[PDB]
Amino acid sequence: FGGSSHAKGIVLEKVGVEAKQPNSAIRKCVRVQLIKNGKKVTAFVPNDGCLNFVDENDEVLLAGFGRDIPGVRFKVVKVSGVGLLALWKEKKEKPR
Amino acid sequence: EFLRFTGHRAFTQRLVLATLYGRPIHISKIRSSSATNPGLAPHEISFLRLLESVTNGSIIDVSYSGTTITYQPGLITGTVPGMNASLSSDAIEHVIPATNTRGITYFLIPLALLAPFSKAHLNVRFTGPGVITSATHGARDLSIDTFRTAVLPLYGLFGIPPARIELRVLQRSCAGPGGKGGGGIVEMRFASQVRLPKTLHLNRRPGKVRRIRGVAYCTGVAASHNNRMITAARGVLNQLVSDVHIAAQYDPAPLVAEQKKKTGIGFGLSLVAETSAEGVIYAADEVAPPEGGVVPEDIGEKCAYQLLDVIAQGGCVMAASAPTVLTLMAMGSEDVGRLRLGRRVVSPELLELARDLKAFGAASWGIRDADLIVSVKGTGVGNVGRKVA
Amino acid sequence: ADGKMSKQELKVYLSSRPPDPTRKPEDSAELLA
Amino acid sequence: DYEELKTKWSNPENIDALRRTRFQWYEMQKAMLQKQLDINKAEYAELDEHQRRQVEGYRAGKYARLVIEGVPAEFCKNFQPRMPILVGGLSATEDRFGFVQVRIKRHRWHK
Amino acid sequence: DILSLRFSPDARLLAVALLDSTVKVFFNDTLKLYLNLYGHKLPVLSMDISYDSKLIVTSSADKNIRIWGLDFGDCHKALFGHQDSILQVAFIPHNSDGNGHYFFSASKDRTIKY
RNA sequence: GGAGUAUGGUCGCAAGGCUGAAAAAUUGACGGAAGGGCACCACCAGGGGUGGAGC
Repeated sequence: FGGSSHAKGIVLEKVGVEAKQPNSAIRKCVRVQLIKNGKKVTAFVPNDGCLNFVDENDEVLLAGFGRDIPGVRFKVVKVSGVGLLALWKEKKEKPR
Repeated sequence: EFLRFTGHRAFTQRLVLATLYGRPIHISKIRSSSATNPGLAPHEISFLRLLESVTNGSIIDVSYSGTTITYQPGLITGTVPGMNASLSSDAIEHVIPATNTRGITYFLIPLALLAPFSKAHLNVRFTGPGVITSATHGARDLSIDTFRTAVLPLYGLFGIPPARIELRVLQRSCAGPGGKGGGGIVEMRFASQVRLPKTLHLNRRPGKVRRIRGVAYCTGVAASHNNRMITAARGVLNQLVSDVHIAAQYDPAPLVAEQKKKTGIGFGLSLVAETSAEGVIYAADEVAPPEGGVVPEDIGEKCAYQLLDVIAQGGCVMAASAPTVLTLMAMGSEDVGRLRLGRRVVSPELLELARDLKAFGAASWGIRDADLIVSVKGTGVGNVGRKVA
Repeated sequence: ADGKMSKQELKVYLSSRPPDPTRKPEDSAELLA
Repeated sequence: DYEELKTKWSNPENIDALRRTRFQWYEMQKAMLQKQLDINKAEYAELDEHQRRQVEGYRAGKYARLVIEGVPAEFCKNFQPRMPILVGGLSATEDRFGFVQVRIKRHRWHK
Repeated sequence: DILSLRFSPDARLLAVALLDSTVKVFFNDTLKLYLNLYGHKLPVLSMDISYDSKLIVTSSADKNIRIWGLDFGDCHKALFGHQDSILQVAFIPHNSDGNGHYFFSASKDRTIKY
């Protein structure tokens, strides 16, 4: 995207919130809308229990995903100014 | 029991606003004057049954005389598979009895303006003997075609998108023997539940009425009836507009139970004039009398005269769809929305809606000149229950 | 009568979807192959 | 009704008169919000007794005196000026009771 | 060419019956087309309409008779009843005896039918 | 890049109501009389149930 390394976005809708199996990639993927350009791209939350911190209409930083749905390119790094792995590790509370 | 209303005027508007605001009402003295048939009407008690069916936790209580009801509303769930139906895609059945004189748009207009504020989808299926899909003489109800392509684009204006509305008829019917009866079944599927409707703005002049499209329907009569009606309506509107185009629709007959009978023999017409500017459409309808046998060219001339009347009269929205757009404007967010009504459009039903909103707790309306701009402050309620995932 | 509209205008008006307002053998090589 | 409309739209000069008289996504979103925030305060800036008093309520920022009727007397007997008074406005939905389904988690430092 | 026409017993509407296998029901005062009845494969030979003008029977050369309702002109029931082309039909005019919606039909197969 | 195989979308056709519920035959349709074959759903010779009381 763009010319930058990380993009910001709005979480439009957590697609695959009603998927059955817990660590499905359709369960982990989230449709976000990038601020700078306006397009809706899909991004992976790194973990299914870590999906619960991503709420609707939250400013979300996302980066590339460099390594079950092959081709979803982005991963959610920060949510509302706090790092998502820190939220998952219970280091910080999310400012809303 | 708390809030108190009187009279049988705007009964469905009072119950629907009570459901949407959550304010318990008590409507007294329904038919005090009528000694022959006092109490609730059959279409009114069937609307009470439908309201109980689609809501949840609502308690409705009709008195012994039938002339006073009280109503403590609950949440509009819709068709959830644990409480209302068995599957989430299953249509909730509603039967309305044979002694029903009002059209089915009398049930559909409150349900369609109560449906974007629900929790799950709404999948109501109106069957039974008394389901007339036509216009009535009655209280001059809209037809299904008039209702659909005249008022569901207003939800499209508000941001409840008509990509997900599915109103489909499976049989069509007029009244039949007298005003009572019907037979034609419908199903309405609202799958577009919004949090808060957008505060829209109808302010620019809807000047050039570009085209007229319409529907002429015949159930139980010959199919040359709609052709004669189209020639009459075109003979009136060809003085004014080059493109009037009216679809012809024909159904054989609907059968009701007594051993089944064929009922609902009639024919009618429904014109919709589309203005080139925005979502501004003027509609008019006319149906044959259910015992009379009048000329189809008389009916076509009558509906064309009513359409030219509404085109002459209306500011932006006609008075048939003005209560729906005004109560959705009141349900929107806490900003002002500006509608452009004509001075001839203002009606006692619209005025009674204003009185009911002021009694319920919505803000008043600001009326200024431009036809007059009415400006409504939203109350910011929206829908109460929705699973924020 | 000229009321017969078109298949496209029938598709927008008489369908179940309500109309939204926001729309307006040359050569021998090929012959042998 | 019907015959009156028949005469009023059978007069052809009336018909001809009516035929004459009728026939940077972030900054864009924030600008649409500011456009709505100008459309109100442009739309209820037209009358005092009707709009500024009854339509738009009692606008924010203005000092105001409230009269609350029906307060229990234990509040006036145990009123201390230290613990302050916060008056909040309930919505139409905030006075109804029912089963709230919530998403809860214990705190990190709660034992 | 008009094969058969009949009036109404209350002199309100007229009904001609053409060679084009169709029936045109007109108004009596001014001759404007009230409606037209179709659906006959062969030209209509005769017709008779009821004493209160709520029914028309229409006898054709395609070996059947039709019953129309004369409000909206819906065919009540097409009833194939003769082995040859039915010449004529007639209602009994008086409902003083309680049977005014009965009618006779006479055909080329040497039969009358009540 | 070529060749196959799938998967999900998008579009076009299908998708316009002389209309309103309950034939074929030179080969076909149905019989009758006579004569055969078979049958513990037939005759003949016996045997055994069920059916009376209770579960």
